[PDB]
Amino acid sequence: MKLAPYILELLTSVNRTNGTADLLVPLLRELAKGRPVSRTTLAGILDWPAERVAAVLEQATSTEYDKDGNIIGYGLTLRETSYVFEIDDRRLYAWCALSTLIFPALIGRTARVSSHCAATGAPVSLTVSPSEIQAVEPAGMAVSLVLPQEAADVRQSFCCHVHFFASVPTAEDWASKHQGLEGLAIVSVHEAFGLGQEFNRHLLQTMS
Ligand SMILES: [Br-]
Ligand SMILES: [Hg+2]
Repeated sequence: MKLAPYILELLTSVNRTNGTADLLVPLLRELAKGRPVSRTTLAGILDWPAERVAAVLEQATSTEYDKDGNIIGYGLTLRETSYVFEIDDRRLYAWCALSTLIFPALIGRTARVSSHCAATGAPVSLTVSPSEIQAVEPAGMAVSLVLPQEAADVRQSFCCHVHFFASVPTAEDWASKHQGLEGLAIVSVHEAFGLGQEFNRHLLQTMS
């Protein structure tokens, strides 16, 4: 299918203000270590004042913090979700299906991803590298997409509708009982991975 409007609206969304793109990649690489990330640690990596770092993060309303005020969730998260995302010996989680497909290229590591079909509850898993996916089980795995909304919180308007399914038929059956959700579409995990690749290329083509 035609992916340009998905890529465009997703890109538009992360350019909240200048900073997000350039903050996003180091933050993900820190979260991938499996521990909470301090605002000062980010500042060291970015060479920004911590208050600039906070100014970027305050625009991102779904950012998760722990009891110590450290960052534990931003696309990748230490707080349990349906999308398990393991790097090395650390279990991490992700906000949605497409996240799991995108973030391995950004952090430069292969991830072991596992979830459950949102229609049937069947387990699903794959290995996601910066350049390819492997071990897709079951092989006909599918992904739901919706159109992101620009000024909406990305987690509540996009991530919460973007799931893994055991198969395209299963997913399409499920989709026929959702309506009004703008841009709802079912694709194979391969097409979603390709989507994530175009997204990343565009997003990286515009950092410092
Ligand atoms: Br188009
Ligand atoms: Hg997402």
